[PDB]
Amino acid sequence: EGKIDEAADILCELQVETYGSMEMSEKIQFILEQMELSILKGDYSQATVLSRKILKKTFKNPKYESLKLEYYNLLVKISLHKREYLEVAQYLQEIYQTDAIKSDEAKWKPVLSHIVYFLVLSPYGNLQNDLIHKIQNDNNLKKLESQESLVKLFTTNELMRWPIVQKTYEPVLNEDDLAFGGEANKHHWEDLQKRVIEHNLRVISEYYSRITLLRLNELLDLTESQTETYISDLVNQGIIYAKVNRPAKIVNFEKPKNSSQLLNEWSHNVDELLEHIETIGHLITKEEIMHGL
Amino acid sequence: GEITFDGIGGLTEQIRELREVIELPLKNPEIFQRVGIKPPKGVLLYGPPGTGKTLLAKAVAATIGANFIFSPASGIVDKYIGESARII
Amino acid sequence: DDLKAQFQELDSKKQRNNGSKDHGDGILLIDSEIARTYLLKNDLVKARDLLDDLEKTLDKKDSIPLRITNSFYSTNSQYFKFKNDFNSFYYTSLLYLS
Amino acid sequence: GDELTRSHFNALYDTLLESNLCKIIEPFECVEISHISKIIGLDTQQVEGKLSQM
Repeated sequence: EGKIDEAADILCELQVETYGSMEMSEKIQFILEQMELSILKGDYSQATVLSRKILKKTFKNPKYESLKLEYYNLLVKISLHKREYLEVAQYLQEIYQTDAIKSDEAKWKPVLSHIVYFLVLSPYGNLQNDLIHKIQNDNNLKKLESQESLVKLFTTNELMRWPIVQKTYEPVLNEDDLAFGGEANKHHWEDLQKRVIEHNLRVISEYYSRITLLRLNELLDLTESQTETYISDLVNQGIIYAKVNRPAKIVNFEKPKNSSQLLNEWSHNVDELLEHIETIGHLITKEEIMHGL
Repeated sequence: GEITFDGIGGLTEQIRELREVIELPLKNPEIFQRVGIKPPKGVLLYGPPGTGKTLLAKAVAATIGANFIFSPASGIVDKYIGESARII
Repeated sequence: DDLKAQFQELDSKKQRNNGSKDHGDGILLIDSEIARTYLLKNDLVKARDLLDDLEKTLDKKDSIPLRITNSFYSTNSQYFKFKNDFNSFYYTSLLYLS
Repeated sequence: GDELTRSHFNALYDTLLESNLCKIIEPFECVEISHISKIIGLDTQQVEGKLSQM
């Protein structure tokens, strides 16, 4: 009949009154039913509370065939409205190593291509290096290696081919199928350019000592006002530490080192030389067998 | 086993009083957690003598089977130095 | 297929660690020959699927001589040859030559 | 519309101004004073007076 609020109001008072976690297959249905009505109602905060209660109960309980049906949608739908990509790759990776009866040996492999792409939209992470050594990522779909080849380009990024791909090839970028399904061209590209700019700015802080403002406009392909916009935002977030020098038209990316910090690494260098001397000391006697032969 | 639920008959109205404070929380403690009430700890038995108040203790020991401890009032009163406080 | 691993080859006989050098059994050698059978004939999709079980077996169980390593490097030498990556093929050929 | 709470926002004019300068000083020092007045939208003498106050 096209009634949203009328169906949610009768089930709203029940969600707390359902069960003491006695039933198994039945408890999964009622808790995940209100999450479908809350999303259609226009509020994702109501389904967030229910998501924390059902996750801790099923943590030690194995998921059957009638369970994982709704865990492929309601879990990743809440993070869509929140626009937080750090949690998107967490639920998609958690369903990998499970029993995986619904996970195909063919159709599910291209889904991993989106998971690797979702780490780009997120502020890096600890899950990037884990997908490099995966066996299924190096075979079958060639786009698995294409998104993986971009992972090795994080530190080496010159931004030469990045605007080329963004203007030409967008298989997983503006068109989603097996993960998000797609929304709009401006939704995925809003945070896309923000991360690609952040890819070079993180390398500069860890590599380049200082760069002129005229050179930053050639790489990032921005103007004078747009260049300092993304740079100043990363400083307030406690990520990139850089001192922009306007009169010299440069930016100082070298972090200041105190007198104690310079002498700190000097103590490690002295202890390091004693490690090499210790290594060479035991290699003389070891290699002496071949000399005295 | 000697006295059972059949020998304590006639107290049926007062027998369900103990089943709620003993049999109910031990068999299904989660019921009190759903409503939010706290499980009752102590239970007082009073009345005229000879009504079977002692038989309520023997009837539970021969049915539930849990380990029980009989604590008479005059058994813990042994005194040397602060002895009754230690026995409790 | 008539032999495979630990069917007809294993009754009273001990484990010589496949066929790498001199005498040996057919347990781990046939699994290595099948990996190179589809590698030099069919595509590389079915070749690596059975190659990972051979690589994990070598890392879990090995022997003193290098006879098994050279036979294992010979399988990977033909795997990276048909691919477009010459960096992994370069390091693979160094272990095979040694 | 409330005159009781109006005195608070009048005091926040200098507080939020000093808070807005925190976003301007994000690239540490070596910034142009004239470039600061263009972002905040105030006179040069008005900005130089507030910077010396902090």
